Amino acid sequence: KESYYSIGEVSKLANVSIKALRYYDKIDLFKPAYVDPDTSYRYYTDSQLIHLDLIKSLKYIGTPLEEMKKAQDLEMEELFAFYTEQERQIREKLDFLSALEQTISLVKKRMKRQMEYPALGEVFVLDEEEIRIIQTEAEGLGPENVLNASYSKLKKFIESADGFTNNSYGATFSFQPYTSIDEMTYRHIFTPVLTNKQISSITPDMEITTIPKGRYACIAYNFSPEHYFLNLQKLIKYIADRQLTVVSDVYELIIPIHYSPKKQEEYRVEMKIRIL
Amino acid sequence: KESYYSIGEVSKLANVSIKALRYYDKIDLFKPAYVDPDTSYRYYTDSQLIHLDLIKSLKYIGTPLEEMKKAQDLEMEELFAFYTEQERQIREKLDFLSALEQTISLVKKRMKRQMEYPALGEVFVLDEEEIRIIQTEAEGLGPENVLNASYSKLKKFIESADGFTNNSYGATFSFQPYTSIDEMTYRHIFTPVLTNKQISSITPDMEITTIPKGRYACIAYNFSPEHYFLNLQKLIKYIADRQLTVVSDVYELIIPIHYSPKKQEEYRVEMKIRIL
DNA sequence: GACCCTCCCCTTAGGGGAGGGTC
DNA sequence: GACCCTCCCCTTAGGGGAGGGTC
Ligand SMILES: Cc1cc(N)c2ccccc2n1
Ligand SMILES: Cc1cc(N)c2ccccc2n1
Repeated sequence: KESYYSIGEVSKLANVSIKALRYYDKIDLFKPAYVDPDTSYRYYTDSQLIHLDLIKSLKYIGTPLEEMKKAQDLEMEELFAFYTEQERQIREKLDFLSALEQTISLVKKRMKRQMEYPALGEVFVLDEEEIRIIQTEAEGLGPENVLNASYSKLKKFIESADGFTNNSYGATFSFQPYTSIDEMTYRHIFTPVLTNKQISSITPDMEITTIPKGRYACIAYNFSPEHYFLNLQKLIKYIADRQLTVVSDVYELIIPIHYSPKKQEEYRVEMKIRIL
Repeated sequence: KESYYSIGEVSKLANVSIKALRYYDKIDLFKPAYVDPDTSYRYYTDSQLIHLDLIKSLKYIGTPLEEMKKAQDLEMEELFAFYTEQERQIREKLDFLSALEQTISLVKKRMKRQMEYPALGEVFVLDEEEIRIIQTEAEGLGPENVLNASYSKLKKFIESADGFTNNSYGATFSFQPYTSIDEMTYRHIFTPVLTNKQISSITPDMEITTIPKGRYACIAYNFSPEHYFLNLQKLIKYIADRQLTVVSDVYELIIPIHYSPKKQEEYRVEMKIRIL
């Protein structure tokens, strides 16, 4: 009243950066009442300070500045609706996070399983919770020529639903007394889901289906072309010896141990199978 | 296996932009296995595709890329903890929104009151819910020289707690048969709070206190220097006529109607007072 | 001494464009 | 024809810096 405010003065009492203000001047969001054409100084009336209440608030909810310009104009009738807009926008940014917390929280649950694990190369027998998965016909792939490009479509579907990618790759094959590895080929190959959001439009060549709750003879180890077969052998034997009775395929699960493109690639296999 | 992937090829099956990949090459986050020194083409092995699982996932939770570099290196023991990091980070980005939804939702509740309001210039008598506020000693300000710079400290406190600014300015003064306006000066001046988050460190010269639930003779109108006094008059009269009995100060509340720096400034006053 | 000014280079994570050179 | 390349200008909302000119 009866004098102007310098930008310092405004900044201080309005709690807003000098550089901030200058920018708002620049974009024609908030201009000083008067610019000294001699010194180019910016001066501000007490009246206009009120405009900042909005600019501040709108900022704190993080609406864009170009958006604020369209905002300040409209009067209350509409300003309400606008807020109601933000309100919904929030509730969704909020539904999105609430998803993540769950996803991460489960993804974690699954790494712990990997780490805290009885012992390698031996055949543990244990009780497992069910695991939801997306499957597909193997169309004659084997461990010899399987290839993670082979997973692309499943991945496209998972990532659209989970936003995470599967951090394990699976296949299944019939339990036989296999005498070689070239003897074996996969039946239907698969990857775990984490989310219950619909797969947007599932084609009839994926299959949503599960690895069921039940008793599993399973062996787990780090990968090497050689050990792969030999550990499988341990398994076949373990059953035959104990005269156990299988009721599924063998489920095989490849998991990376690090994603560093610098250390030499290292994978952890798990091969499970259901028995009574 | 036994051939490379072109960037197109990778992009398609990994569902990631060609431009995206090129960038990851540029930052040394994800390099092609091999660059043709003749054509500068980028070629990729099937092996390395696995690195994208992380890069993709990490992206979807929106960790920075420079941060991803530090991530891929560490092995599971730590990768867990890292996630546990994100987990907490989310829960807070989430506590922040959950605040907003509430804040906006109440801020809205209060605009509706403004709009849906019985009638202007007349004296309505009504029942009011309590309103929490921050007060301060008026130190001799009147409607004549009051000035919204006068509000700066309260605002600094509110904005630190609510993140919104008060979109109304208040004062109180003693109920007298005032014969002029120069006769009047404010007692303790104030602004509404919306949040229950502590004011970080409140100085002993603010006061958290309320406008209490109770019966209010109140009049509301658009502002003009002139009407201000005259509407107040209506009020004093209304009481005196009905022989009512006041139990508070008059509470006065200035609210902007638009924040457009283009339309001429327009404010809505409300003056309330408590009676039995 | 304290305050304000106008350039000017920078920070994410790429998208959209030329304009060649190869599939 | 289809695919890939390397510059190059751009998008938020300013912060941090010169290097003058005024308080
Ligand atoms: C990515 C991947 C997935 C498999 N299931 C696999 C099996 C045997 C050997 C190499 C393999 N690679
Ligand atoms: C910002 C503001 C706040 C008030 N309470 C007020 C009172 C009378 C006249 C002008 C005023 N301006």
